[PDB]
Amino acid sequence: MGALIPEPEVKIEVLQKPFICHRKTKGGDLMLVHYEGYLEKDGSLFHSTHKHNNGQPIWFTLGILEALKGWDQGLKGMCVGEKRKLIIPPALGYGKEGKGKIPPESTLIFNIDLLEIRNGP
Repeated sequence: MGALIPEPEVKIEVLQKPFICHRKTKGGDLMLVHYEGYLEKDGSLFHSTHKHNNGQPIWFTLGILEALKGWDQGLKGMCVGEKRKLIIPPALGYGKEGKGKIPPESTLIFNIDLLEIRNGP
């Protein structure tokens, strides 16, 4: 019974949220983020800015399917200084194909810290 199968959806946990919030992310915003990505099955790290990007954060454009679908679903309405944990099912991650350090059908965990927001083009 297909009718009882829900659409894949990210679980969002807010790990840290500052008292201050001047601005929340919206579609087209540039987000400066640190992240750590883990495999849910064993908790092992597969990619992080800290380890795989020489300790440097990266820019991500929200809401244009620039990266994982789960990122677009999980990073809206976020303020600078906020840290979220996303549990991303494979259909919103790397799917049946997987990639590189990610096997097919992997559930993923991302801890993502928002450092800065800028206007997008």
